[PDB]
Amino acid sequence: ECRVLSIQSHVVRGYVGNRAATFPLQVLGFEVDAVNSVQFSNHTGYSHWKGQVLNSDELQELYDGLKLNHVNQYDYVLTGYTRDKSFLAMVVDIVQELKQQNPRLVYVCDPVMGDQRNGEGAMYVPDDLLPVYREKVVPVADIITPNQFEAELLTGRKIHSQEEALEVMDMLHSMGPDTVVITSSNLLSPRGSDYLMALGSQRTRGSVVTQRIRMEMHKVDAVFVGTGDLFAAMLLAWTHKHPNNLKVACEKTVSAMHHVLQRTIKCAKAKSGEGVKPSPAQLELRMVQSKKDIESPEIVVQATVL
Amino acid sequence: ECRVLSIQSHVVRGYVGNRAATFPLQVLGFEVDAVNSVQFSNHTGYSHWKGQVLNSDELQELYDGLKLNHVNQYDYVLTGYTRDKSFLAMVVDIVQELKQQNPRLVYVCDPVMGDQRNGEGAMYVPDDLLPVYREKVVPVADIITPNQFEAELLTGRKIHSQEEALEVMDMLHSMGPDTVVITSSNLLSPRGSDYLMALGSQRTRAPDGSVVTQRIRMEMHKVDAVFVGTGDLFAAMLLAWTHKHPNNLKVACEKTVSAMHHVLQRTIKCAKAKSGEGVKPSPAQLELRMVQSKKDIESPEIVVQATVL
Repeated sequence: ECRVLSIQSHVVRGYVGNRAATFPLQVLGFEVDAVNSVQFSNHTGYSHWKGQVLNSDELQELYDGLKLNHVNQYDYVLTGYTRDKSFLAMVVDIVQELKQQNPRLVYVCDPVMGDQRNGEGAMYVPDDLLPVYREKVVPVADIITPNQFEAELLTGRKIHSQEEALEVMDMLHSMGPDTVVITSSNLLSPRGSDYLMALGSQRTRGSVVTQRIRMEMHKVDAVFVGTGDLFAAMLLAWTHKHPNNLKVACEKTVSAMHHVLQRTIKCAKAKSGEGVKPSPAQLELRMVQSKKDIESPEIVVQATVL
Repeated sequence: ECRVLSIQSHVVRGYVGNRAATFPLQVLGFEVDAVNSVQFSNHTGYSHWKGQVLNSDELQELYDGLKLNHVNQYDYVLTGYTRDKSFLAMVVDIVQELKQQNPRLVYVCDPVMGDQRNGEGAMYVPDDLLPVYREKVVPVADIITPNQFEAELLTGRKIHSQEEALEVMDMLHSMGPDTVVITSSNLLSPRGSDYLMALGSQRTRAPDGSVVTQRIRMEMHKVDAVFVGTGDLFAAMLLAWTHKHPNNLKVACEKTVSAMHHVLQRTIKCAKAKSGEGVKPSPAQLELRMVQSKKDIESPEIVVQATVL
């Protein structure tokens, strides 16, 4: 039995934050405890949204409830989008304390910054969260999934090539996490300009061996919300099943991603009128219908070892 | 695609309310939209619990959000434990508006009253709720799943035998719902004292004005332990199986109750193993083994037969 504490947004309709992470982890066999950092009607890709936010004091009370009952034993912690630095600082305190009674606990973190759509009713992540991610979060995180933009902010460097990316990833390793994945970048894939390139690095174990990989997936003709949340949740699951093989973990995670996205776009175009661009409501991830692909994804991508 | 609006409690750890209802419906293939009426660390069966509650205004804000985006189209609405009358009344306004939008919408309601353990940090359900359930909720509900106590309160009549239970179910049908399932009762089952007896009734009105009523009885062997969230899990699976078997309450209930049996057997086996020999499992150890029961929820092997009355 593996127990995950996931602290992310909750939307009534659709998939983002905890909605995008819970179902996948459950069908894969993980026990998921979900703290909903906010509760909104839907994500920010729609024209309207309403809801309420949970403050750091409220998050503390919920955790204390678990502590008072002596049920605060976790194997994993999972976090993502946050637009509140005080909330984030509270998350760090909770993780450190959890790692105290279980030094084997793995903290998976997606350090979201910028203007990514989300389920917390925000248009942007405050610039002041950067120092908190750099100095408090990353140092205690074991697996991080920054996109290029985020990897550059965290290291103060700019990536202009594949070589600089590996250097940036090494710096991230020195900051703390043994597994780093740059989920997307603007690096032109040598396979074509329509493929999105992803890079992965894993320090295993006197000399620590580093396993580096690169992957490429063809872009999809649409804008989706919650894909970063789904990606991190499935990577958690597969790295747990393949602890020393980042290659297989990523191939399964990226393949699953492909199956869900393809089914989603196909359904969206079928529900929209002819020659009409699908709306955000029509583009919600087809989560429930992709159950089998999530459980056992047909491999459609091959990672090359660098 | 069948879309369900489920308005129930949320707990960080464990299974009760929306936590007990969501996963099962999703694995059965339903699109579940979940409004969390509260958010607590765990259910009220533990010695401690902390959390926040939503008032009726906050429920209205969330629904207005769906309405403003024109995505307030549902096939089902599902509610359970509710501790405040204002919230319950708001739920009724929502159901009525959605039924205007879709006349085929089915409202599944578990009218929890009394002192049932919950995820809403309540010790008891206020009496001021009974009037609302009788006059506002039940009349717009299509499927209701009260226990014996709740059926008696709703109709104002006590049940002393199987026959009276059927009369009470007929009274509930007259109040509104075409499908009524009394989930548990204090009635002595033919099979033996170690069996739990549940009764179901589905009323269908024919074109010529005649009425056909399917009445069934089900007996499940008891499990010696106190579980929480079983009523929520029951209502959610009943919703899925009646959808697949719209005119066959017998098959819908056999599948639902059978799935319950598989989930509870796996749960009690794991609880006893964790507590050790001679020690009674604690509420933390008795949390439903939801995730591990995926296959049994998806296609439960039939272990109980409904007797047609």
